[PDB]
Amino acid sequence: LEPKREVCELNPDCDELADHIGFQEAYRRFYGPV
Repeated sequence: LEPKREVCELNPDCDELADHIGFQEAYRRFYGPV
Protein backbone atom coordinates (compact mmCIF):
# COMPACT_ATOMS: atom_id res chain seq x y z
CA LEU A 1 0.00 0.00 0.00
CA GLU A 2 1.33 3.40 -1.09
CA PRO A 3 0.18 7.02 -0.39
CA LYS A 4 -3.37 6.84 -1.79
CA ARG A 5 -5.45 8.58 0.91
CA GLU A 6 -3.84 11.89 -0.17
CA VAL A 7 -6.91 12.44 -2.37
CA CYS A 8 -9.26 11.18 0.37
CA GLU A 9 -8.46 14.30 2.43
CA LEU A 10 -9.90 16.44 -0.38
CA ASN A 11 -13.11 14.43 -0.94
CA PRO A 12 -15.41 14.66 2.15
CA ASP A 13 -16.79 11.20 1.25
CA CYS A 14 -14.04 9.28 3.08
CA ASP A 15 -12.44 12.37 4.68
CA GLU A 16 -15.18 12.21 7.34
CA LEU A 17 -13.53 8.95 8.52
CA ALA A 18 -10.69 10.91 10.18
CA ASP A 19 -13.34 12.70 12.28
CA HIS A 20 -14.16 9.64 14.45
CA ILE A 21 -11.42 7.10 13.56
CA GLY A 22 -9.35 7.88 10.44
CA PHE A 23 -7.96 4.48 9.44
CA GLN A 24 -8.67 3.36 5.84
CA GLU A 25 -12.04 1.51 5.72
CA ALA A 26 -13.72 4.64 4.28
CA TYR A 27 -11.18 4.89 1.45
CA ARG A 28 -11.52 1.14 0.78
CA ARG A 29 -15.26 1.69 0.18
CA PHE A 30 -14.57 3.29 -3.23
CA TYR A 31 -11.14 1.70 -3.92
CA GLY A 32 -10.27 -1.45 -1.99
CA PRO A 33 -6.48 -1.53 -1.33
CA VAL A 34 -6.52 0.62 1.85
